[PDB]
Amino acid sequence: FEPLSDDIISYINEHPNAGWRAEKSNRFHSLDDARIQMGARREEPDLRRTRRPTVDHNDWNVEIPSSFDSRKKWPRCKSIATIRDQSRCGSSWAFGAVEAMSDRSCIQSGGKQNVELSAVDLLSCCESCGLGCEGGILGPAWDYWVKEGIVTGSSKENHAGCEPYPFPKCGSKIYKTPRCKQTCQKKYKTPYTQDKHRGKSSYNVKNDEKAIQKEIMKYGPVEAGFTVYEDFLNYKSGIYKHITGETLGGHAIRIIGWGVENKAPYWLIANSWNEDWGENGYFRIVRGRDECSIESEVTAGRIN
Repeated sequence: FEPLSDDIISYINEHPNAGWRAEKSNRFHSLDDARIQMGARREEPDLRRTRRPTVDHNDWNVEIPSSFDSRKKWPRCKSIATIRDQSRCGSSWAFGAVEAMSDRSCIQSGGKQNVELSAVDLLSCCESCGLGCEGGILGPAWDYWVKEGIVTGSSKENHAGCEPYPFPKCGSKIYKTPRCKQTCQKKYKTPYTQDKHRGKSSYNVKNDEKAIQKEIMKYGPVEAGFTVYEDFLNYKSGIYKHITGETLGGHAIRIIGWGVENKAPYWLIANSWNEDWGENGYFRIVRGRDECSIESEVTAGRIN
């Protein structure tokens, strides 16, 4: 099937037991449109393995609930329910990171901190993280948060904090990574170096369902990567699994919990294509099967 065609949509909607529903995309008009709006690549297996530890929470013998929603456990951390838009910049690697990091800053401090970390700062300033708007790597984003820190910064539309996103929420423009500045916006009086929020640790989470589950419910939303196939471009609702189409590359998102619908287990994930995309900004995807490698590259860290 041609991607984003009436025909691929029809195939999906007539497919027995797809588990999800396709709709004409309101964001992508070509394969090119979507290629630019992603931005994750697997970390080299050895480097990933040797740069930070791998947590499994084996030694924590807790009951895992059949469903969990970070928004429910920590309702007063507003960032958890905040959906961002990456624009036409392949920076989902940075977005996934700063989102979960903002979550955890609130969660792991009992709400004493409540902050929006600047996407542009991580994607512009992190050299070891990859190619900025041309795609990136999860692990080094978190190592960076620890070593260097990330400043405050809202969406373009909000104009808040040190470095708000310089690209607007959804033309044909292809955004080039901005140069790393170490200055805030004129109006934001707190100086850049002071404005740095640092993590105390970063780690891989074992490619293991239970391990990912324990990590989220205790420490908050995690970042993860997955492979996007052509059918994903027309996902609107339901529990995604790959049915047809080939790889378009990798994408990084934020897993905020999980559950089960009509006997089918899923992860609940915030995407970075604004609140009009998918299920009010979120999407669900098969859990426990390593679907599209969603469970392969989970990445996080803590502030204490």
